[PDB]
This record gives sequence, C-alpha cells and structure tokens, in this order.
Amino acid sequence: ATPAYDLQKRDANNYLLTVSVPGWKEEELEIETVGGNLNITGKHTEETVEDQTHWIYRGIRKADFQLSFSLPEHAKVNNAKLEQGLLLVEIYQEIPESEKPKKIAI
Amino acid sequence: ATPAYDLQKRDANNYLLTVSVPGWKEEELEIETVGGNLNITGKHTEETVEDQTHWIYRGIRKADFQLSFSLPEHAKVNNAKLEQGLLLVEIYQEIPESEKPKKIAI
Amino acid sequence: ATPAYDLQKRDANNYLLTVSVPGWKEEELEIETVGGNLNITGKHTEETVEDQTHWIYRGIRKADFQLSFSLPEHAKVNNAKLEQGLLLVEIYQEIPESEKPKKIAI
Amino acid sequence: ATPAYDLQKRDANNYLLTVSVPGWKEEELEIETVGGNLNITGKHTEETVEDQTHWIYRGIRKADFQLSFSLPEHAKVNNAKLEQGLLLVEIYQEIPESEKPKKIAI
Amino acid sequence: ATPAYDLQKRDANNYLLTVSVPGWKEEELEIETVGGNLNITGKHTEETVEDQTHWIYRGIRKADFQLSFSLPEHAKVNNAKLEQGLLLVEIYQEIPESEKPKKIAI
Amino acid sequence: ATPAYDLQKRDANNYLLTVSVPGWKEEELEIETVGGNLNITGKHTEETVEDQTHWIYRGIRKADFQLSFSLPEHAKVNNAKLEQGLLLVEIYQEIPESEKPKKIAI
Amino acid sequence: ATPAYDLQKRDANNYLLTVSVPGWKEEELEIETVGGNLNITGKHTEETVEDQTHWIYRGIRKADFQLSFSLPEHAKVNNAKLEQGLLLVEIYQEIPESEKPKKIAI
Amino acid sequence: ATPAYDLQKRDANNYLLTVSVPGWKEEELEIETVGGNLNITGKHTEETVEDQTHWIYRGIRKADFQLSFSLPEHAKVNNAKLEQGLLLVEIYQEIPESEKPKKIAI
Amino acid sequence: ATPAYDLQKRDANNYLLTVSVPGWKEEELEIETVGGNLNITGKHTEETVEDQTHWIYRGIRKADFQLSFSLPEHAKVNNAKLEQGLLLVEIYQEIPESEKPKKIAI
Amino acid sequence: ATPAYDLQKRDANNYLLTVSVPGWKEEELEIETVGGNLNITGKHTEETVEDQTHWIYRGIRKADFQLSFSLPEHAKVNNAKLEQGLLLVEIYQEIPESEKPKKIAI
Amino acid sequence: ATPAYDLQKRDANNYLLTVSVPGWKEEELEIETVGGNLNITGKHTEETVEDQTHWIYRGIRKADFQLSFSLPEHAKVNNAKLEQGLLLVEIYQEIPESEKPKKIAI
Amino acid sequence: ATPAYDLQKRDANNYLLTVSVPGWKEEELEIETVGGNLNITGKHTEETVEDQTHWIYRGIRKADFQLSFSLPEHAKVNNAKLEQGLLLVEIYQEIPESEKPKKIAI
Amino acid sequence: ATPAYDLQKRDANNYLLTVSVPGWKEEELEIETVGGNLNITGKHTEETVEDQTHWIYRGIRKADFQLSFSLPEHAKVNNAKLEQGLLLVEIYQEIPESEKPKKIAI
Amino acid sequence: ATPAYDLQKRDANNYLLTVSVPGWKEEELEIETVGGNLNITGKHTEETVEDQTHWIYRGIRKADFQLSFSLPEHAKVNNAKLEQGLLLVEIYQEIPESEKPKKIAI
Amino acid sequence: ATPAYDLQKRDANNYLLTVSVPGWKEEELEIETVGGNLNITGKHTEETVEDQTHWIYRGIRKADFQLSFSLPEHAKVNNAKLEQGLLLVEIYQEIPESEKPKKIAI
Amino acid sequence: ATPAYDLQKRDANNYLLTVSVPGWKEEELEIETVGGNLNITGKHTEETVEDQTHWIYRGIRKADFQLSFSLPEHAKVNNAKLEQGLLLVEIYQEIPESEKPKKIAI
Amino acid sequence: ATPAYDLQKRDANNYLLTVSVPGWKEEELEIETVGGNLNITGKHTEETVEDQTHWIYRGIRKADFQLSFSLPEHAKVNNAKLEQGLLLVEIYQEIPESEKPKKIAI
Amino acid sequence: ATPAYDLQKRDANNYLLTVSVPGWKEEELEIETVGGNLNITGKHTEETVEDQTHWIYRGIRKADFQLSFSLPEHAKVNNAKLEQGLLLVEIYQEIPESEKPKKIAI
Amino acid sequence: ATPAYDLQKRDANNYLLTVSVPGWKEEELEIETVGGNLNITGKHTEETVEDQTHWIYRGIRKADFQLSFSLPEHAKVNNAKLEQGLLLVEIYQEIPESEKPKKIAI
Repeated sequence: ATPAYDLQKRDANNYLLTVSVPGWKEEELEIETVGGNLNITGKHTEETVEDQTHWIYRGIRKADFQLSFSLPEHAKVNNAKLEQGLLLVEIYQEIPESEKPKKIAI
Repeated sequence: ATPAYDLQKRDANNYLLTVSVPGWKEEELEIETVGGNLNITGKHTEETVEDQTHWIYRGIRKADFQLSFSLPEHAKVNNAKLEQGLLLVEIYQEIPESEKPKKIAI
Repeated sequence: ATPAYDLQKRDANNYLLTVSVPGWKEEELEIETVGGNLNITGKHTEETVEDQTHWIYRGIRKADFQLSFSLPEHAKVNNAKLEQGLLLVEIYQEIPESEKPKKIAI
Repeated sequence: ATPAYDLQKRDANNYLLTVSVPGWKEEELEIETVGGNLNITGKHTEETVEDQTHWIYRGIRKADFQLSFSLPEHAKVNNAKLEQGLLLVEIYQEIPESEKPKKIAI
Repeated sequence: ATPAYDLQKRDANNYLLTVSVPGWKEEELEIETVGGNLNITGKHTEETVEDQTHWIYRGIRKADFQLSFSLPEHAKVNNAKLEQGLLLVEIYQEIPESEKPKKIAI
Repeated sequence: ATPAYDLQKRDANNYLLTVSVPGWKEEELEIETVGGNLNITGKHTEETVEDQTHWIYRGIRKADFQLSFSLPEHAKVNNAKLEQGLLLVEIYQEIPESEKPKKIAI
Repeated sequence: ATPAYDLQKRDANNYLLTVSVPGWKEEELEIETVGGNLNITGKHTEETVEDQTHWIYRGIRKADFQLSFSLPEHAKVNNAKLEQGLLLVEIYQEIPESEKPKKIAI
Repeated sequence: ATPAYDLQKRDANNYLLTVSVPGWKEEELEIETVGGNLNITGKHTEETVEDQTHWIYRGIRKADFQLSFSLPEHAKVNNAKLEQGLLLVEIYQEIPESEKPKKIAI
Repeated sequence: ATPAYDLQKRDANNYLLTVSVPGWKEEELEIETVGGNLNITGKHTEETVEDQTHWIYRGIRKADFQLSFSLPEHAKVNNAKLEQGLLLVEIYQEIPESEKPKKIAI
Repeated sequence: ATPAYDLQKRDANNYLLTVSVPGWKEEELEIETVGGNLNITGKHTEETVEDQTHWIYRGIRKADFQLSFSLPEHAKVNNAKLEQGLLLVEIYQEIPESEKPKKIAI
Repeated sequence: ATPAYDLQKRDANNYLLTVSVPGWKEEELEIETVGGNLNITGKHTEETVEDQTHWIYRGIRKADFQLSFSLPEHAKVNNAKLEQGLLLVEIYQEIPESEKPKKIAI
Repeated sequence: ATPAYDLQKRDANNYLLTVSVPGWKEEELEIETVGGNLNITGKHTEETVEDQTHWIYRGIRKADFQLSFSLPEHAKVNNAKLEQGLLLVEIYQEIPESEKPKKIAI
Repeated sequence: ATPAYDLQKRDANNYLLTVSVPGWKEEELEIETVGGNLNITGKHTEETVEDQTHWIYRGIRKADFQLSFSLPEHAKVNNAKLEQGLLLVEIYQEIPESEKPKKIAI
Repeated sequence: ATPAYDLQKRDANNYLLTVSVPGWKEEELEIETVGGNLNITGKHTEETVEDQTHWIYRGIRKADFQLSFSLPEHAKVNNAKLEQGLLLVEIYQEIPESEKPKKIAI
Repeated sequence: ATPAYDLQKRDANNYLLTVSVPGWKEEELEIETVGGNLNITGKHTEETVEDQTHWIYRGIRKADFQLSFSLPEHAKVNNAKLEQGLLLVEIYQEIPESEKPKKIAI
Repeated sequence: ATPAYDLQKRDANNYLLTVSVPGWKEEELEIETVGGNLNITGKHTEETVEDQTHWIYRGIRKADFQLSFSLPEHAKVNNAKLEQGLLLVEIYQEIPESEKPKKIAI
Repeated sequence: ATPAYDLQKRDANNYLLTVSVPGWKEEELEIETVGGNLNITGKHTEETVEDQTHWIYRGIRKADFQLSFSLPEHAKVNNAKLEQGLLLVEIYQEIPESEKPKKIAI
Repeated sequence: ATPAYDLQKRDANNYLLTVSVPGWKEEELEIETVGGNLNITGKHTEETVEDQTHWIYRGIRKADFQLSFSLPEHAKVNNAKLEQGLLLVEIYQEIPESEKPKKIAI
Repeated sequence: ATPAYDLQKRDANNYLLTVSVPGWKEEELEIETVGGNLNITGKHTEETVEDQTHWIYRGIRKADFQLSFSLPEHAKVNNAKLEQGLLLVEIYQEIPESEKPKKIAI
C-alpha cells in the first residue's frame, strides 16, 4: 500500500511532486538524492502496543515505504514543505536551449 | 471516492474518530449535529481550471462529500483537531450507571 | 409497478415527500397515519370497459397501491397538495435538542 | 430516460396522444409542426443547484427531450390540454372517402 | 393465439383471404374498412359458466382478436362467406395499366 | 400436424368429442368402430396442383390422418354433427349400476 | 396447489383416505362416485372483497379443486367425517377369496 | 416442515393470526407469552409405531415445532379459537394517541 | 441385435406379422403360444469353427433371440410361411360385435 | 437396500422366485396373500446394541422390508423353502385351455 | 438404408459375397459386369399404395439401390444363388503363378 | 437454390439485370409485368426420370422458381436477350425533370 | 472506411451536410443529383509509387468512395464549399404548408 | 478461530452461556460489562519459545480473542465457573410483566 | 469459386461432362489432354475498367480456373459443344472385354 | 462382483469373519492358509445349460472368486460354519502381553 | 466430529499426547491398551432430553468416539491427567541403544 | 478520440509529420518545443450551445488534446503548413557524419 | 522451501547424502540420530536488522528446517564434510548375507 502521489510541471524548469502522508512526521521522513535518482522514504520509527480492545475499527493504513524516481540530468531541488498532510517538493532543472514554441505556415 | 477513516474508543464513555483529509482547508470543512446524528460534510469551496497538459500525473483524489452516523443518547462533542492532514474528533458520553468489568466463581 | 417518489429535508424539522401520480384524482387517493407509520394509498375506484379496438398503443401504466413509511416520533404533517401531477406532502417534527453545528480545533 | 406515452384513436378521423409529464410547467414545454411531422420538445427552463445532502432520495427523473412522429396528410391539431400532470393531445383528420365497415355473404 | 390464415391472388384484380374460425358465428364477427386498412375482428359475445367438472380435456382454444392489413389503393371487397368453418373474403382492385406479360430477344 | 380436439363429458353415461376441421368436406371424412375402439380417419379425397406464385401465403395446414381411442364397454355412438367447421361426436353409455354422489358423517 | 393427502389400509377390506382441508366447510365439499371412480371436489362458494389494506401477510392458500381416484371393483364407502380440519373417508371392499397368509418349508 | 400462516390486521389496535393446524389436538398445543414476545409451540404428545406396509402413501406431515414473534408494547391476547383445523389468534392493542387518517390541500 | 419386424391388419379379424430372418432355417425356428402370449424363438443349433483366415469381412449379424407379444383374447393363428427370407404369420380373432363404421349428421 | 431376487418360470403353469436372504431367521420372515397379490415382508424381530469399536468393518446390510407383486388369477402357492440362505418360492397355475406351441407352412 | 453384406474368400483364386435381401424378388434384381467392376443394382419393380392405417408398424425397410466394386483382373463369376432371402455370389480367379505358403530357417 | 443475379444501371433512366440461367430453354421461361412489379418465373416444363446409376455426379442444380421486384413508375421494358446461358434484361425510364450533377463553391 | 459526416437543419427549408475530407482536392470530388437522390463521390485520380522505404508510419487512410442519400421532394442545393478540410453542402426545400408551432389548453 | 459457544434459557429471568476454553487459565480470561454489552476476552499472557523440534504434530489451536454480545436491559450476572474446560456464565434479568402462558377457545 | 459440373455415363464406352459457364466465350476456353489427364481451362482474356458507379449490385461471380481429371486409358473425346451456357463434352473409351451383365441361380 | 463381508473382534484373541454366500455349497468352497495369509476361495464346480427361455428375470449374481487377507502372527483358526447362507469363521491369536486397559490422573 | 489433538515428543524415549475434551467427565472416558496399540474411547454415559426451545444456540458438539494408534515396542504409559478440560497422556520408551546426535568432518 | 496521423521521412536528416485536423482553426492550435520534445496541443477556443434537435446526426468528433514526441538532438523545425484540413510539419536534422549506404563482397 | 538433496549408493554398505546449503555455517547445522531415524536440522542462529534500503534485489532464500529420514537397521555414519557449499554425509551398514549377483541358464 503506497501513499497517493501527483506530478505537475510549473515550467520547463520545474517539477512539483505532491504526496499524501497523513500522520507522517518530521522525524519519520527521510529523502536522498543518489545517482540522478530521488528516493523518498517513510519509516514508522517504532511500534506501540496497540490495544485491539481499545479500537473497534480502522480504515486508514500506513506502511513503511520507499519511492524511487529517475531524475533528468541535471536536477536541483527547490523546497519541500509538509502542510495539511501534504508533502510538496519543488524541483528545478532546464536549458535544453529550447523553451521556444513557434510556427504558422501555408 | 470516500476517505479512509479510523474510530478509536478510549473508554466506556468515550470514542475517537480519525479521518484522513490531505489538502483540505478548514475553510472547506463543515460539521453538523442533527437528531443525535453526526454529519461530516466536506466541501471544496471552489475549483480552478488546470491544464492537464501541465499536470503529468494525478493519483490524488478531490471530491465534495457527506458522512452520517447515528449516535446513541446522550452525545456531546469534545474536540475536533486537524493536524498534518488528519481530523481527530473527540466524543465523550455514557450513563447507564454500569461500568462493572469483573467476576469468576466455581 | 409503483409511482416515482423523492424525499427532501427542508430542515431538521422538515421532511417533504414528492410522488408522481399522473391521472390520479381527489377521490382516488386516501392516506392514513397509524402507529407512527404513514400510509399513502391509491385506488382506481372502478373499471370502464376499455375498447381495445379504440386504443392502438399504451405506454403509461397505473396500478392500485399502498406505500408505508415508518415515521420518527413524534411527527406532524403540514400540507399535501396535488399540482401538476405531483403529490407534495409536508411533514414536521423536531427538537432532539441538537440543531447545532459547531467546532474547530488544533 | 423518456416519458411513458399512450395513444388513443377515437375514430377513423381522430386519434389522441396521452403523455405523462409530472412537475412540468407549460413554460417548460414547446411543440412544433414541421412537414406533416409533430415534434414535442420538453425543455427544463433552468436548474437550481440543490445540495444532495438535503435530498435523501431521488426516484423521480428530470430531463430535456424531443419526440418525433410523421403524420399522414392532412393533419390538424385540435387541442392539447394539461391536467394533473398529463398532456392530452387531440388530433383529427382523414378523407379517403371510405369509412365503410360492413359485409357478409354465402 | 391467432386463427390460421392464407392469401391467394385470383388475378391482378383479386386477393382472396381464407381464415379458419371454427365455432365462430354470424354475430361474433365484425369487420371494418378504415383508412385503406381492413380490420377483421372477433369477439366472444359473452361468458358462460363452464363447469370444469363437466369437461376433462380441451385442446381447442379461441380468443377475441383483431387482424389489420394495409390495403393497396384503391380496393374493393367482393364477397365474404362463412362455410365449413372457413371465412372466405373476396377483394377487388386493379389497373396499374400493366397486366401485360411479354418478351423474347436474342 | 394434427387437429386440436376437445372432449366434454355431459354425464356418467355420456361424453362429447369436439374436433376442429375447417375446409373439410364430409366427403373427405370417414369414421370406424372396431373392437370397442373409435378410429377417426380424415382423407383429403384429391389434390389440385396450385401454383405457389398465385399463393402468396399459407398459414393453414391440410393433411390426411387417423386418430384412435379405446372405449370401455359397452359403447354406442349417438350423433356426429358438423357445423361451421366443427365435428361434435355424441357418445352415450354406462351401467355399473352405481351413480351415487353423496355422504358426510362425524 | 392441492391439499395434503394420505392412504392407509385398515385391512384387505379397508382403505382410509385422510385429506387436510383447513377452512373447508360442510357446504364447500361435494363428492361423487362415478364409473368405479371416486371424485372429491372442493369449491369456494363465492368471493368476498378482501381488503388488501386489511391483511399484511398470508402464507395459507386454498384453491378450488377436484381429486379423482380409480376404485377397485366393487367398492363401498363406510363413513366420511370432517374433524380437526381433517377429512377422513372410510371405504370397504374385499373377498378375492384370499386373505390367507401362510407358509414354511425346507 | 413449518405450517403455513396468515396474519390479518383488523384495525390500528388489532391484528389476527391464522394458522393451519390439521390433525392437531388442543392437548398437543402450548402457547407462551414471554417478554412481549409470543411463542407458539406445537408438541405431538406421543407417537405410535405404524407399520409402513399398512400405510401406502403419506403426503401429510407431522412435526413438533416452535414459532417466535416480538410484539410491540403493550400487548394483550383476546382469544385463540380452533375450528375445523385452524387456529385464529386475536391480538388487540395500541395507544400512541394517534389514529388520524386525513388531509389534502393546494 | 433383433431381426426387422412389421405388423399389418388385414381386417378386424386379422393380424399379419412379417419378420426378416435371412439364413434362418426350418429347424432353427420354434414358436410357442402360452398364456395369451405368442413367442417366436430363434436358435443357432450349433457352432462351426469359423476360419477368421477364411473371411476378410462380415457385415451381416445373426443372434439367437426370443420375441414375445401379448395377444388379445381369444386369438387363433392361420398360417406361417418362410419364403424369400421372410417369416409371414397369419393370425385370426374378432367379434367385439362392432365391425360397423357409420355416421353423418347436421 | 433391497435384496437381489431371481424369478424362474418352469412352465406355462409355473414360475419360481429366488431370493437371497442371508442371516435371516424364519422367525424374522412373514408372507401374505392379499387380492391375488403376494407381499413378502421381512422383519428383523429385534436388534442388539453392538459397540462399533468391537466391529471393525461392515459390508453386510440388515433392514426390514416389504415386496409386492400382482399375480394373475388364479394363483396358488406350492412351497417356499429356505436353504443355505436362499428362499425358493414355488408358484403353480394357469388355465386358458391353450398351451399349443406349433406351426409352419408355405 | 443399405443392406448388410458379408464377403468370404474360399481360396487364393476364389472369394464369396453374402448379401441379405429379404422380400426381394429375382424379378426385382439386376447385376452388371462393367470394366472389371461389379455393380449390383436392386430395383423394386413397382409399389402399391398401402394405407398406413392398416399398417400399425414398420421396422422393415424397402429401397432401390446400387453397389460397386472394382475387381482385379481377370474376373469371372461362377454362380449367384438366392436362398431363404440371401444372395450368395461365387467369384473365382487368379494367376500370378504364386500360391506358396511356406518357410522357416535359423 | 436461387440463381445468382447482377443488376447494372447504365444511366439515370436505365438499369440492366443480368441473370445466370444455364441449361434453360426459352420454352422453360415466363416473365410477367403486374402493378409496376416485375415477376420472373422459371418453369422447367417437364422432367425425365434418370437412373442415378447412370449419373455418377451432380453439382448442377435444376428448380422451378419465381422472383419479384417493385419497380418505380413509370416503367417500360426494352429487351430481354438470352445468350450463352445469360439473360440480360433492359429497363429504361425516369422523368423527375432533374439529372443535374454539378456544383462547388467557397 | 468512410469519411466522418454530420447533418444539421438550419430550418424546415434547410439541410446542411458536413463531411471530413482531408487531402481531398477540387478535381477529386464529383457529385450528382439523380432520381431524387444525392450522390457524393470521391476518387483518387491516380497512383504514385509510394516508397515504403520513405515512410515509417501512416495512421491516416483515404479510400475512393460514394455516398448516396435519398432526398425529399422537391429539393434544391444552395452551396458547397471546401474549407479547412471540410465539405459543407447547403440544401433547400420546404413548404408542407406547416411551419407553424402552436398550442396551449386546459 | 473462535472457541465453541452455546446459549440456553433457564427461564425468562435466565440466560446461560457455555464456552469451550481448553488450556485457558484464571489469569488468562478477563470480562467486562460496558454499555449494556458483555465482553468476554481471552489473552495468552506471553510467548514461550516453542521448539518445533520438540513437537511433531498439533491439531489444537488457541488464539487471543474478544466476544461481544448485546445484553437486554437491565441485566445482572449470577456466576461464572470454569470447570472441565468449560466456562459457564449465569445471567439474570426479567419482569416484562408477562411470564404468563395462557389460552384455549372455540 | 468453381463452375458447377456433372458427369453421366451414356454407356461403358461413354462419359459426358456438363459444366455451367455463363458468359464464357469461344476465345475464353482452352482445353488440353496431357498424360492421360484432361484439363479444362478458363481465362478472362483481359480487364475492363468497371465503373463501380455504374453497377449497384452483382451476385454473379466468374474467375479464371483450371480443372484436371484423370482419364482411364485409353480415352478418346467425341465432341464439345457450348450451348445455352452449357459446356457439353463427349468422351469415348471401352472394351474391358466385359460389357456383359448376366446371372440367376438357385 | 464380490460377496458381502464383515469383521468383528470378540476379544484381543479373536477375529470373526462373516461372509454372505447364498447358494454356496460344501464342495464349492475351499480355503487355504499360506504364508501368514488366509485365502477364501469360491468355485462354481461346473456349468449347466441354462435355458434363457426358462428364466425371465435374474437379479442375483454369483461369481467364482478368491479373497486374501494378511493375518497377524501368529494366528489360529477356531471354527468355520455355514448356516443360513452365512460363512462364519472364528480366528484366534493373542498375547502382546498387553490386554490391560488402565489409568486416571490429575 | 472428532476432537482436535496435539502430540508432543519430549525426548527419544518419550512423547506426550494433548487432547481437547471440554465438558467430559472422567466417568465418560475409557482407555485401552491392546497389541501395542492405544485405543482412546469416549463414551457419553447417558443423555437427557433437552427442549430445543429452551436452547437458543448450540455451537458445541457432543459425541461418543474411538481413536486408534499403533505404538512401536515396547510401550508403557506414564500418566494421563485431565486439567481444565484437557487430557495430557504421558508415553515413555525406547531402547535401540542409540541416541547419538553428533558429527562433522572435512 | 485522437486524430489519425502519418509520419514521412524524406531523408536521413529529415522527416515529415502529417496530421488530419478538419474544422480546426489556426486560432485553435498551439505547438511547443520543450527539451528536444515536440508537443502539439489542440485547443478548441470556445464552444457554442447547439440544440441537438436542430442536429439530426453527428459522426464528426471535436475535442481538445495534447500529443508528445521525444526528438533526438539536435532538432530544428522547418515549416508547419495547414492546407485543406491537413497539418504538414517539416523536421530537418542529423549529423553523425555517416550517411553511407553501400557495400557487397565475396 | 527446502534445500536441494541427492542420495547415491557407493555399495550395499553405503549411502551418501548430498545437500546444498549455501551460506550455512558450522554453528548453524546440527544433526541427530534417534530411533533409527536421521535428522538434519538447520537454524539461523539470529536475526540482523536488514536494511531493505540497502538491498534492491534478493533471489536467494534460506529458511530454518529439519529433514527426517528412516534409516535401515543397523546403520553407521562414516563422515560429514561441508565443502563448496555442499553437505556430504557418508553412511555405512550392510550384511544381509547377500551381496552376490549371479545366474545364467537355458
């Protein structure tokens, strides 16, 4: 079971990844950039004896996980903010020497 | 698409509801108490046309919704607190003048 | 075959039932409130020799029927109007001593 | 979803169409005579956003529509009268100078 | 269940319809010519309490019915005779200004 | 293809057979009493070649046939009358010196 | 749907038929002995407008019916009593000149 | 095998149960009122070994049984009368101080 | 595998049985009339070492057999001739005191 | 489970029934002659509770039973002898004054 | 339907064909020798209309037919004899100057 | 089995029918013009009994037949010529005073 | 494979056909009005050796074709313009002496 | 996997629950009465390294569990004894003001 | 698709092949006798641009083809005539020194 | 097909085999003890021409057979008696030096 | 239904059987040692008729039974102790003078 | 629904894309060059509500869309010309300094 | 999942077992000889937190296990060497007093 995720392009220079991580905390998330690939890794730090007597129902599941995504050379990350249960990660890279849309003919 | 939810019962007089609500603004959320029944209604306040060309992938779902639960008399809500995209709703009550958890004989 | 029917809530104090009854007349409909249940009953008063020679096609069917619906204690009916082939029945009851929607926390 | 309809023929020169149209306003309805063909077009003039939370149940359908029938020459419409949600449309004509319904021999 | 029926052409000017109507009587059959169509209609005039104690077996069924057949303009009926359980109806019309079969070539 | 048939029993000593025989000439029909058994044999006396081009439709069937029924001793035939294409055959007998239809006690 | 029925032999001279006929009355049942066969016939004498409003549920069905059973020559009926919803019919006949069970050998 | 049963409701305060119980002796029958619930228990008091050689056919079933129904407060039984193998049980009650069966408006 | 057989009626007094018995001989066939039943019995008298080397193909099979047929009282056999591989057996009995075919009515 | 049985016919006047009845005591067996019909009824007189722990295997079946056969008039039983667990029952009769087993012609 | 046939080979120079032909007249039969091939053609000379009412059963088949067999050079027919409904056809030939059936060594 | 047919249209006023009719004699063929409809009726004038022994193979079919086509007013037949087993039938007409095949604009 | 096509009504006097014909040229399209029917016909004028070496992929197919559509009497074509790969054909006809939509009653 | 369980009624005032709990100990079982519901909860207190080398086979499984059962108001528990691997729990409540079974009528 | 074909034997000396070849011409058919085999070969000499605009329907297909048939040594062809769309080819060969049909025996 | 068989233990020292062998005789059964295995062998000594004419029906089958059963060392047979179609064989062996059932603990 | 069982082996000379036996009285239980084989036979000493009306639910099964296990020589039983519904049976033995669990080399 | 497209490659340095875009306005079309990738995005600028009553048929599809293709370095677009509803897009490039198409040896 | 294993016979006195145990160590393997059976037992001594971040892929699985094999009396083990991931175990036993292969005859 993996957390929901989206990717948008702010521009040719921009990728933005949005991941749903409810209950996920500052200490619980660690990320690494290795060999042109970005890895986003969740870990539940520890277990708590959960009284199955205490809870009648659970529909919400979280699991430790790692996500891997190949990054185009040569990429730079702008910011990562966790707000409203959302992980927003800003990533910058560009200059293929073509941003330019143009034509018309007849 | 409906949000996953967990419900905890702390004691004979109290249970706790846990709802995953990522990306949701308090401004998007409304709650109602009617006839001993709790209705939780999410409303996305407004939408913005986004060019799907700019969005490469969407795994994350957004929808307006309503949930309903009949609560036994006589109910009072303690707190509903939103943190890191989760809604925790405190519910405390009971009085049938019996809590008593004991016996064995022979 | 039963007539189409809808139910809306004007407020906690209000239920509104809308039933489609084309061709249904003042004398043809009788309703009764018994044991906390509302019964809406149609009866075709009588038969008319119908010349099957006279009509080539019929798509519209009506049948004698009774509808039964359990009413929450302790209910009162406001009005019932038959207009434009519609049966509109206004029903009032309330005061669980909770109309009140409220909360926010953090 | 299309409305059930009945068609009656009173005589060699006359038939009658019966349409179920509950909740419909005359203001919502348009009829057209074109090329010996009758077109009956319902149009819901406008809609109102209704919160489905307020509506518990809908069995009753609402839609804009058009119906078409080629009518043999030479047709004239007598009346279309709307009562208790039904549309009765009067159609009278024929002249092939032959009505004659009789014979037997041996 | 409909009675057996046949159609023969005596000539370009002639159609002959033969229908099996055992037990069918002078009063029981009525026919009508309307709008270029011929209708042949059976009616059992009435019911007779039939003692199901009186009859052990029945293989022969009769039912009230109407038959409709589009007639080419401009048609005239010659005779209808009921004999030996047979309905024979003679119908005349002609003069397309071609009765004429002819050719040979090489 | 065999003709539909009905059999009526008027009393302990009498039953009546009803046969549908449209288009049949008495000249086409033969009956036989052999060994307490009744044999009803239809024979179409002769056929005429008809050009199927002149006949557009045939729903009506014509065939030679024989029917057989063992009748309990001691049988005598009263009448067989042909009217409007139906054959009614009268059969009267019995003598086990017992007709008696009655009793109840307690 | 036919009423439950049983047959027992009191002796070589005796048959006893037991039929369940709840709600069946003195006037409602008529029996006849004809041609060595016994017929037991129920008839509901008449209909009563039954208010389908008056009854919510019926599991018990009764229908008009006739039962026929071939009787060995030469049979005599002793008694028929209706008691506790039961139809008991006593029937006597005998004397094949063998009642006699006997043998042993070696 | 359980007995067919019918239930009639004579009025807002009264309903009637109809049970088919052929061959049953009052001595075989027991009824019980416990917690607002009616239990109807048939008990065949005793059995007699019957030689199945003497019994040629059994269509009629015999079994001990119990039936249960929760009855809304506050119930009182009027009569249970056994006639011609049927048990009719009278049940009368209600008091929510509302019988009122009327309205229409416009 | 049984030999082909046919039965014809020469008259009410006559039955004729024809059985195919190729290779069947005078000594090989024996018949018996017992208890109103006729039995026709074939027996291959003996075996002959058959050289399976001598014959490449056989399509014709014969087997020892017995045929049994219930004869109406009180029957007499006229003649049995074996000719051209055919068994022809003539059987006479009659006089139900009905040979007589007759009727016509109207 | 019913016993295998063989039936032999020694002559036109006599047939012999062979029944396998191992472990059966003559004391367990009863025979009856009723209405020209033979009934053979085995009855195990009594059973003894046997501990299935002491019995490792049972392939052999034991049951009470009744068999029935209609015998044509006029029947007399000669002998029924039980030897080495088999019941042989002698049956001799006939007199239609015809035994005659012969003819052939040409 | 084709007749069963057997073929026997008496020696290297001779084989024998056996055909079942019951009811066949020599007058019905024709044989032909063409191109070293034998053709056996049965022809039923003529038919007689038989009333199927007089014939109760037919198991025996009658049809005209032709059979063909290529025979190796150089063939001569010895005899074809018809007895008790069987056709035996004698065929003798061969000369490849080799009959010799022997050897073994080591 | 019906003959393959081709239909050619030479112009707005003319179409040509092509029928394959091998082995057919003009003497076998009849054509008819009735009510603006063309009927083409083949009739094999007579048949000759052919011994199927003389015929080794038949792939070629022979049957009497009729074909029908409604032709729009106002039709005249030009020629029907039979050559090398094909029937070519010339049909010329039209006059709605419009042939005109042209336009394009911008 | 046929080109996409649409039909709209500008009024009772108007039909407009829109066909997609990319790559279709002035010389390539020819239309004809014959017998009340309009035919729109494409023809690729000629072939060009297409180097299958020159093109790696083709998703767009064009084929020679003809479209036929029955035109109501008595029709006139206004204009046909090929613009933006679109064929727009304007067609006029009218005057059934009914353009008139009207009614309301009660 | 849950332990086997039974429920008996000693009287209107009595329920008795019997649960099979082999190996279950004094410390291992805890029960609680909360909100009109009784919960019976097993817990294995701890784990013991089980040598899978030590045991070749186990057919008996025990698991930690909780059972929940809604109790009618207003209930009292008498005794709970663990004997012979059985959990017996006595529960008392009553006085609907009907213990009373009674009736007979006619 | 191959043309229909038949083969008949005029005598032992004769084969006759009949092939349907409508539209097939003098120049279009060529035949060859090679190695004891006869080959009949059709060729459409050439193609004609066929206006698919000119013909609405074709049911008749012709294709170039070759037929091959092994001829018994030593064969001679008499005549080949194309008449009425028929190819008739006369072929002679004989003298196996057996034309002779003969036998009868007993 | 093998005869029914049972095995019981009279004690640790005892096995008893019971086999059903109806019609089986003193001379017909031979048994042998070989290599610790007991073999029970039936043989029908000889055949008797059985007239299939003499018997109409046989349900009882017997076949020659041998049964083999491994015997525990070191076994001794007590007695074998054939009575009432039963083969009873007494077999003794024992002394594992444990006959002894005992224990109780706590 | 057979009881779940576990078997433990404490050492080379000893294994332990664990049986679940809830509700069982020692008085109900019997054990036997025969031929090195252990037989455990439960016997419910007697039953009491319980009214299933008093018993609302039964999940718990009660049956008499026997279990068998061949035990290798030379076996002795240590103890069988019943506690909290479990039977633990101690079995100790072996002497093949080899326990030795060790080696490794290279 | 996506538009059919063809792609042509004129030479090692050049390929041509062919897109079908009927009814499309240049004003509706946008193209983009990003990261060596070509994106072709159609956008219908705006829509007009059309009454589907006026439109009898739609086979022609209209939708906004985006297409994407990674183009190998180093790409430059020559022309994109729209004619008669087709978009032809010119793409020229390559320089791996190798075009050479030749050799053969031996 | 169990490790691959092979068994070879060096001679009548010899068995050799070869087991694949990659990664298996001196401390990890323990074997025991008990009751004529050899047990080979693997145990992973302990767990190591394995970083699932550290390893992307594993195809090689090892599990704790025990193997059991019945040894013929009276067996002796020679050597066990772990080399190249192989477990080689030498086992000796012999002297059935037959090693001897011999024979030829005629």
